[PDB]
Amino acid sequence: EPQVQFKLVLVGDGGTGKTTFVKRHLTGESEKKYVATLGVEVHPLVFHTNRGPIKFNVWDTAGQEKFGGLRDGYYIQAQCAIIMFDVTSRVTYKNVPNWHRDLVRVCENIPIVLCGNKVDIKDRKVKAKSIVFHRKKNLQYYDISAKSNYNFEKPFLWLARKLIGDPNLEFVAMPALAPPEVVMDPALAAQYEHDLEVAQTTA
Amino acid sequence: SWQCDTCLLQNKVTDNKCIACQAAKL
Ligand SMILES: Nc1nc2c(ncn2[C@@H]2O[C@H](COP(=O)(O)OP(=O)(O)O)[C@@H](O)[C@H]2O)c(=O)[nH]1
Ligand SMILES: [Mg+2]
Ligand SMILES: [Zn+2]
Repeated sequence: EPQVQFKLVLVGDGGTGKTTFVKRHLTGESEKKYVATLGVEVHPLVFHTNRGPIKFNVWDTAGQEKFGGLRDGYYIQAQCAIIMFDVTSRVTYKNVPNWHRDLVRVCENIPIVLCGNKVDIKDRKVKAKSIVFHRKKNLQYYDISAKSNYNFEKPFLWLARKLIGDPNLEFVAMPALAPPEVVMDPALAAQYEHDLEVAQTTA
Repeated sequence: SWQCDTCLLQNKVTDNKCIACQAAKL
């Protein structure tokens, strides 16, 4: 019997926390592999859906993004993607369109999720009102916090529903995750979740 | 379709190596 797996490329400015993020998933981290001809650790992240097991094969960079754009060999056969920026860092958000372009160019029309990492930090710079890129297109957006696991599963659930074409797909159990190294205040999470809704119904 | 045991990409039978990292099929 053949398995269900997708190549998921993880792009965004260096320092946004991509590596921190893919690593929250213990089994993915320990079974991850290493394409040395491309400088890339692939991380098999299995999620258990009410329909069965699904594997996102997340391609994480060995840092080459701080010094320019990535090679086609990286984007090849991508079947979905996550774009990440740092909410403490406006420039990372300003380079989001840049990544999106370099992506679409190689991956004509694949599902993409935009992610605001580091929401755990109090002094945030890129509030919900500023987040607008996803308004256009086929770009679902979630606040996330790698270090507290906050919304870790969201990006993946949303990507699974598109690649399966099942709006009613559910994860039966949350995968095994590294213990949250920082806390995610329920206040911030509540204000930030609320600041996301009171934006989608507005402009 | 077989799978490359280096990067996990799903290549084709007509492919004899990997269309992503140029790695040989075993
Ligand atoms: N506060 C906080 N810091 C984070 C989070 N994720 C990553 N970082 C920090 O951001 C820095 C760069 O993270 P890294 O995963 O290496 O970013 P990458 O270059 O995108 O792969 C590190 O010092 C991390 O500790 C997060 O969710 N919250
Ligand atoms: Mg990294
Ligand atoms: Zn390969």
